[PDB]
Amino acid sequence: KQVAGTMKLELAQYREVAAFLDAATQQLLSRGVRLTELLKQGQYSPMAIEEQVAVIYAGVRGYLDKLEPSKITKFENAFLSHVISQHQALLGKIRTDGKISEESDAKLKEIVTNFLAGFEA
Amino acid sequence: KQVAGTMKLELAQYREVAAFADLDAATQQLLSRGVRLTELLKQGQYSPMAIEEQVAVIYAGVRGYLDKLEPSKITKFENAFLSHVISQHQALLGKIRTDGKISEESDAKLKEIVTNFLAGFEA
Amino acid sequence: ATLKDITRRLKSIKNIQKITKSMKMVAAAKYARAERELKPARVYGVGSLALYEKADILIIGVSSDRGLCGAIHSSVAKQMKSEAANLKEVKIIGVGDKIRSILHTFKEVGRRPPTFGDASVIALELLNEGSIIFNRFRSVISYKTEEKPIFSLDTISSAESMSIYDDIDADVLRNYQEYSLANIIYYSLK
Amino acid sequence: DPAPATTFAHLDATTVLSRAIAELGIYPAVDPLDSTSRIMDPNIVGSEHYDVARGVQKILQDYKSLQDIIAILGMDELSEEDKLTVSRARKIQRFLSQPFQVAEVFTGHLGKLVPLKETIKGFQQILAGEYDHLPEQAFYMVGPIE
Amino acid sequence: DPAPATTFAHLDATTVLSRAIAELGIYPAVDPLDSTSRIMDPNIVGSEHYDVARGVQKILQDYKSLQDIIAILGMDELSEEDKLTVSRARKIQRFLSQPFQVAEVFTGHLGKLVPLKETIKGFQQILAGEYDHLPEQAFYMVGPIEEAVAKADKLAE
Amino acid sequence: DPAPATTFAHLDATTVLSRAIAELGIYPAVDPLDSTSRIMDPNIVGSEHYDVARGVQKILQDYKSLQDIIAILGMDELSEEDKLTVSRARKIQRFLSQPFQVAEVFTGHLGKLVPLKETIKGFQQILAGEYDHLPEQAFYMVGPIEEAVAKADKLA
Amino acid sequence: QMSFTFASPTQVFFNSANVRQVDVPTQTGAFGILAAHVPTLQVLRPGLVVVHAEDGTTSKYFVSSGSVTVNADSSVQLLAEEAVTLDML
Amino acid sequence: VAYWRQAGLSYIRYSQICAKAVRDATSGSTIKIVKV
Repeated sequence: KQVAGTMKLELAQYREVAAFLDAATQQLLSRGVRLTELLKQGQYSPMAIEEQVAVIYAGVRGYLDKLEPSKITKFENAFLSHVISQHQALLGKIRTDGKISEESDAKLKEIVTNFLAGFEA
Repeated sequence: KQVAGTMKLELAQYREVAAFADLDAATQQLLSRGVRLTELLKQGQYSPMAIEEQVAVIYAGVRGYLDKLEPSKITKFENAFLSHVISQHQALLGKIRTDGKISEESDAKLKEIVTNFLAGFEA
Repeated sequence: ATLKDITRRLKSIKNIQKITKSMKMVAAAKYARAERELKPARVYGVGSLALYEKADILIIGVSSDRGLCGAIHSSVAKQMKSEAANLKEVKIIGVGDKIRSILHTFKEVGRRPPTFGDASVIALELLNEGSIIFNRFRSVISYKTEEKPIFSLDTISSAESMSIYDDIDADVLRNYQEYSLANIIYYSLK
Repeated sequence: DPAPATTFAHLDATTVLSRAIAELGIYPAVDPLDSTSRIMDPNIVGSEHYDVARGVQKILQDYKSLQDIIAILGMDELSEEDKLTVSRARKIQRFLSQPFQVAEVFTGHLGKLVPLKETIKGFQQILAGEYDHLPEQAFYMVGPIE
Repeated sequence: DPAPATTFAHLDATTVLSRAIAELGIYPAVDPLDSTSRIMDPNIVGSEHYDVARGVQKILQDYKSLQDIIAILGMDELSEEDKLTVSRARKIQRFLSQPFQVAEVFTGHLGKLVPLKETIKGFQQILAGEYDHLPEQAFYMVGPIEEAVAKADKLAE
Repeated sequence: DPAPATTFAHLDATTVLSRAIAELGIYPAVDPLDSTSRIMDPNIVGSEHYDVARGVQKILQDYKSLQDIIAILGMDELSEEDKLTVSRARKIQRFLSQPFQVAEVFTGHLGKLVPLKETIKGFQQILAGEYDHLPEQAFYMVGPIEEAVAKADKLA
Repeated sequence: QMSFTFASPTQVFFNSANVRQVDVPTQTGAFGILAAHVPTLQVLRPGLVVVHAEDGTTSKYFVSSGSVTVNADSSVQLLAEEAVTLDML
Repeated sequence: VAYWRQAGLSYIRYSQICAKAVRDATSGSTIKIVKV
């Protein structure tokens, strides 16, 4: 409910200025296009709710704003495999805490920023 | 068939490209040809043509001999050219009609007829 | 005339409209500014043309590279072709790829607001009788393509009427022309 | 369509809600530029109320124009004047928002019932600027101006 | 129409033909954005085949969405990326046409049969930009991609 | 509609009036690209009448075709030669207008009867470029071509 | 009376103003134009400009380059590429 | 003759430099050359 609300609003704000300039609307476009890629999904792999959240989180907190949009699907797949393997504990708490704690926030930023730099290597 | 073989698809592609269109050289040549074949397929009423005569007219356009002629002069060229072939080259026309084909020889013959007549007409 | 087709066409023209309307707003804006930067530049430019008003003495078209401003680049093109025809030996320039396009140089015009710095580059390029064609702003709803003479010929500028002018060396003058040549280009751009 | 077309012959007023407004977070999601009354005029509601209302549509339809330029050219090409119409307007936008008693089960926040008096007043001000320094929050999802 | 709308549920693959495509001389007149198959799945035909086919659909759908702005604001008003969508989509449209053996009485061209790997490769190469230099008419009515490179040479006189 | 549509076959000449044209103030409000006659043949009306009528129809259809593509972006983006199809077609459309004796109350213009040879000359001249310098408005609501010229002077 | 006109490509300090005298930095010396000087032409030098007002206390300006023109009619035009008042240097 | 002439420089070029110097104590150049 927390990250969906943010995404709802940023997508609405994206729709309003789309198909197009000031930096503020460069950012609104850059975010919308990225949230759009994140909503893509292949068949036959429904996801657990914490996994969905970890993913939406990467986008609404801006961690993917500088990644080329065409690489987001590959990013999300590798990022998800990585967090499911090495970070089961973070997934537990996202699932459990009932709302993104200060801890998960710090942890997610750490995993994301560094996984992404590797991924762009 | 020797002269009309691929003209239908060519004309349909020409129309699409005319509407869509620093055009590249192939696009330009496609436009120059289609605009000219379009004039050549205009025809008035009540004077249906013998097949060998239709062949001789279309030859002129599909072998590239009218590509530099101004498009508004095509119909007048065609009318003058046909009178000339009918009047002085009956044999050639009879051969295309009778062989039902354009022989190697009929083709060399038409080529000089067209180019020389065209230079005159353009004078 | 099928619901679907009509429907598609309805949303798309709706985009176009949103887009063209904003583009209008930008133009107005850039025009708002341009209008200002022109008050002073016209003083500076007229002022530089004074010597020829007071003393009786190449085709250069000026527009830009972009836009849907249609009658803008056409008028300059119109008046440029007219001249080249009515004339002896010609060597030309257009400021804006658009001039090059409309005819067959310079580019990066109109996109952002022009400056003396741009003018100096054209002048400089040209040094390594002329006329300069551009649109004189009257109204938001009107402009006119004037031609301004470029006597810049240093040679031409050595004539009787200038006998009244005190100092003047053949080369204190060469510098004066060069500079004036750059003010008339700057003025056209603005 | 025949159904709304027949129905309209019997209406004296309308209340038009909008998804684009709901999605950008304002509830109730009323479009202030598309609701009317077969009878809203100074003779009826009285100059005061009237003027407060009508003064709010001009600001809104004025802020709407400046939207393109703000997004495209940047919220800076605005003249000190126009720049004023924007902050007043955005402020009026949110003062139009309202927390509903029946909405408590959703947002968890308290609801407010606002008297015509307290409503007409608070909107009359804005123009003034008694709140220019006042940020756009003591305005979003509140009841009375205070 | 009720007859064809009811037939769709009985099929595993569909090839939908269109008069608007036929009219341009593109044969076979297959609408590439309305022809479907139950086995068009990466786990069945493999990810390369699957990815190229979806990239062909995407560029054709993006070109279709721009056509009515090009026609009104002109190509110059388009971004450079939008310009590549255009030239490449228009080449891909022609490369999907093909001379059929049973259609020689109609095209004046010899028929062609193109192996699955050559089809995949030709389209992957166009999408990748390998032929941004060749004219559009080179991809029209041919078989394999080598045939378009040769037609481009022919046309260049 | 089945009624007007079935009537077409019973005719030798059809004059089709259009509301759109009437709303542009062109009277009689005849659609010049939907009015036909079985007698419009060069062996009947002679080759000059026939060639001028075909040239007028070609220029008006060419213009109609440009309109469709200018719908949004006006004539600026248009190309000078097409600019010439437009200006001529616009003059021809107005010269097709004409004040009728029975309509003087609505046009506030005396009625005019134009002889056949003069109708041909005037359209022949416009198509030849002889009046590319006159304003459009001058060809509106007059009789013969000499009246357009006068009205042009009057407009100055 | 002489009509003075001083400006840069961006700013205009004087437009046809009745000034008593003006001092300019030239390639050859630095001279004061008088409401009645013989016609001369000159190109500027980085230096100082002084405009003697109709009412004493004279205003100063700094110029990098440009031109100066004095006409038989008492009209004077001073045009500098860059022109800033010492106040901002 | 000045020093900079004889050295190839012109006057516009000269003003260019002095103008700029006053500044350091407008002036863009977006323009681009298309020589062919």
